[PDB]
Amino acid sequence: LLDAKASEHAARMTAMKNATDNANELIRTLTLSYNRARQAAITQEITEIVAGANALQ
Amino acid sequence: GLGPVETTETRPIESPAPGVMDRRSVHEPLQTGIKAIDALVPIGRGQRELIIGDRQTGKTSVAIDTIINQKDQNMISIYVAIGQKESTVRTVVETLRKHGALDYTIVVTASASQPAPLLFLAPYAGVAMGEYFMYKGKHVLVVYDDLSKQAAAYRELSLLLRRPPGREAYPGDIFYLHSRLLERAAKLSDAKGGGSLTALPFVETQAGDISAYIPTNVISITDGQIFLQSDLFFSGVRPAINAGLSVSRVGGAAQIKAMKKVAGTLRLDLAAYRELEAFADLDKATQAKLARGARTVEVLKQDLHQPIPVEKQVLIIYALTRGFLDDIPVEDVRRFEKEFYLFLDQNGQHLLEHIRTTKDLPNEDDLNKAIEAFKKTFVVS
Amino acid sequence: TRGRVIQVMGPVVDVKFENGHLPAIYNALKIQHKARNENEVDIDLTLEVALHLGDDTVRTIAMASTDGLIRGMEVIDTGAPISVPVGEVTLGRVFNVLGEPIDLEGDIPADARRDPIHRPAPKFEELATEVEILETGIKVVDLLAPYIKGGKIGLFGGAGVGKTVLIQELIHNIAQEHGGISVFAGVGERTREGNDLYHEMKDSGVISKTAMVFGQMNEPPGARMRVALTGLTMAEYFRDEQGQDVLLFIDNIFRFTQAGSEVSALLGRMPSAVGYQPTLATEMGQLQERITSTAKGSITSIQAIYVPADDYTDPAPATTFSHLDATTNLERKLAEMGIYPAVDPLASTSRALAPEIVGEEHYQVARKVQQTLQRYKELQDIIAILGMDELSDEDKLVVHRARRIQFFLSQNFHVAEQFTGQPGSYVPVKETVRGFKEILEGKYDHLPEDAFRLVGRIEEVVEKAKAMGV
Amino acid sequence: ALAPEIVGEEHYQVARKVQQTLQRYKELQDIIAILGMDELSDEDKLVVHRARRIQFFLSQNFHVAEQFTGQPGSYVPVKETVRGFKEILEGKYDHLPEDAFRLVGRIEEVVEKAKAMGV
Ligand SMILES: [Mg+2]
Repeated sequence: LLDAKASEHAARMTAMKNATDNANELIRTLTLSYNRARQAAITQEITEIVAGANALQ
Repeated sequence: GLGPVETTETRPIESPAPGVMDRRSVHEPLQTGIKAIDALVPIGRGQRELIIGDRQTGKTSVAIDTIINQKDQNMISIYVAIGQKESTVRTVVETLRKHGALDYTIVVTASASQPAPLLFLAPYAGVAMGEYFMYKGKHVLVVYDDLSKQAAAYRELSLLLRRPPGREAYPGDIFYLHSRLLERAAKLSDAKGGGSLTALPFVETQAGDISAYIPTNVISITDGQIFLQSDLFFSGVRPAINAGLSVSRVGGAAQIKAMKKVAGTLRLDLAAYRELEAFADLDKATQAKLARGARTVEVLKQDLHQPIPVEKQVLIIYALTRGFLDDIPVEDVRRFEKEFYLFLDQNGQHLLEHIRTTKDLPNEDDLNKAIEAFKKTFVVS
Repeated sequence: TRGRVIQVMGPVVDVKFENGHLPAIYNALKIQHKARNENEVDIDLTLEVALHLGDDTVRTIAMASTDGLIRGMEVIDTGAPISVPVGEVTLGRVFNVLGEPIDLEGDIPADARRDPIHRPAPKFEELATEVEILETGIKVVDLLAPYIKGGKIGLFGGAGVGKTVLIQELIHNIAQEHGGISVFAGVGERTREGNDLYHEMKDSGVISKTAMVFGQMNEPPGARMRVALTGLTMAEYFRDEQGQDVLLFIDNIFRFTQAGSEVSALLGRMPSAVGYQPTLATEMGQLQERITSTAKGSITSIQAIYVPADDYTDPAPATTFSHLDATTNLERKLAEMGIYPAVDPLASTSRALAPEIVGEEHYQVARKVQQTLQRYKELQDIIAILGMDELSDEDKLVVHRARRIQFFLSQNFHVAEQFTGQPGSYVPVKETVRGFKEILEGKYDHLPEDAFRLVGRIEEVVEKAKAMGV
Repeated sequence: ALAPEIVGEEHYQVARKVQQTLQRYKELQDIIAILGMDELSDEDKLVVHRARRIQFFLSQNFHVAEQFTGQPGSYVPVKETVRGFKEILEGKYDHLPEDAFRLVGRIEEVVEKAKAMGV
């Protein structure tokens, strides 16, 4: 039983380590997509503003 | 191609809406036949309820069921189709004619090949034809097949007339275009005559994003929403109504007493099931509650072109809300729903008649008794 | 003398006058025309001057629909801005943007007093040097989010939480205690809800101390953006002439700003960020600076704000949030459990909650209650649910007092007496501080929670528990 | 045309069940990505087990793609497709490797490919 308890705690620690690594990689890819969206939004907004301003003339 | 139309009176397309002093609070119900709508998101005569969703879901099926289910009542219907295939319009007209629904229906159409001005002016013509009956003492219902096509036609017209663009090239007054139209549906007072006009606009989203421009413009005009989702469409929930986000600001006052007494419990327990579902050892009551939720999810769904009279609705709702279904497995629930109604086809008819004539729940004990009898006559799979 | 119409492009008109006779900016002009044949319609229109374009031409915005206008019609200069009636004749009646009754009780006599719609804000030397607290009579407001004389409060909530009941209760309490009136302005909202509110106010009886102005979704952009000024000038008369303390309710301030943008592009102005008018903060400031607490009286305004798509970084909510002193949040969760009003105690904020304003005792009691509620919120969710219940000492007592304090924030209103026999109460602030302190100390720990429900002062609670068998 | 009165009643139920299992598998992708397959209930593991097989059996080998891969190409009538997916949904072929389902015409070819794989 004591051997079993030691094994249990070791397994839980290793599983948590793997889960944390996977979460970090997901964060990385999400940040890439976020930067793409940020640039697209800036471009579209400035294009709309200039297109509206050019209409008076 | 059936010959000319012999009319004598004309109405302006642009007219002002009734004022604050001309209206009355909404109290009468509009019966659609769909249990989810009639129970969780009630709709009353004189209201404006928005149906928003995606191209996959069957909004037009909801509209056609609602129009068909108005056979017994005294209501004229108007169907306005904006930017649709002419073939689909012909199929809709054929479906309407088969069910004998062209005794009280007018169809106004502007297909996708027509010039933009007609697509922009179609809803105003529909509501102007409705207002002729509204201002005499009659009740009208108007359906707008899509308003996001009227918006695009208006934007194209304004850009071609060389008017400054706005957000996403839409003109500045794109909220006014829809608010001015949807405010023409009202419930008149007794001095005005007592007529009404109900409106059911349709809106389509892209990838289920309701934070967009036009969906948010039209959400803040109507008295509630009916949100249909696609992830619930493929999970088996065929009406697909997301009761978490659907709402009805007139709700409660647009129901009969029998349904008022029973719908609150359904709302409460479905909300509890969906709230505690996310985290799903477990507590002894918890699993039971989950089962209850599942039963509700099984009892809300229904097939196409199967309208259920309100009496029967409330009946089954009651038979569910007090746990009488807990003795029958979930996969058999729908079968119960099929066999209960026919059991009332020859038994307990007086009950139904009472529910029809006093709009109130009958002697509860008797109902329970009948339920018990039916259960005695049911075979559990 | 008289001008003529040059262009008609939607809600914007152009008028040409004679040399040296141009009207000033913000003036009002009238078109009154009768059809000369069957190819014409009758016209009765009011316009407001916006710009001087040069060459004896002005650009104006219409207050109604422009259908039926013809290039060549004759326009008359009134000589002054829009003028609305003020005084005791406006109490219990309903008006529109131009100051005309839309009920059916008659017309205001032409020999009355009428005030213009546009005027400057009060000066620095004639404002209040001290912050004063407004006494509402509610218990949750007076403890966790006090109101300020001359301040601005943002009310957050929708359907199913009952904000009209809070509106009516505030009107009744203020009018009864401080002898003030109220003005309600509906700016670009639904007409159904306006009719509902009018009939509720008629039923309660608080109509005879209120003035109502309505400009809603069905109306052109010009009428929606000049209706809050009509209510404001109706309210300012009582502050400046009778020296009263007035309440001003605004149905949706956001719509105001929105309406402006809808005409900006048509006036010939380059767009700013997110397609808004370049003159946004100036307009909002020129509106919101006229409600203050002067040396005579004060105007305090409760404003309902709608955030588009719950995006708080939008220019309009971001601009209007810099004028607010407090926020009041109504929650459906507390309304389901039977707490009236449904004001959220952990989300309502105020800038007056400071020991230098209310006092040291008030601040300590309020902070103790807030931290007790926060402890309850944290503990009762992750613990005592999912089968992790436990009965630690000092955790029995914390939830015991927390439940006995959450139900003491509910109250019985006078306007709810038509559906319930309880007359209703007006609780001062010292009394509720004393009651909450006594509950916190555990003196009233030997009573059931049903005694703390729909009751005013703390002592009355005991009488309730006296009749409940405990 | 996916209506019960147009294509039949068996076809409609088979298609709806296949779509339901694919949607359920789609819902579980994130938690499999982060945690793994060891933190799931038995029903969820069964759902994944059948969903991978269905997703691989939706593929095919084409006549015009022969010059790329080499396989001659396949043609399947409707009734055979309905039968095969009905058998897959019933757990009849739950023991075969998940790779035997890729790029085949019918389900008898799945059986033959599994046989030639040493199982
Ligand atoms: Mg459709």
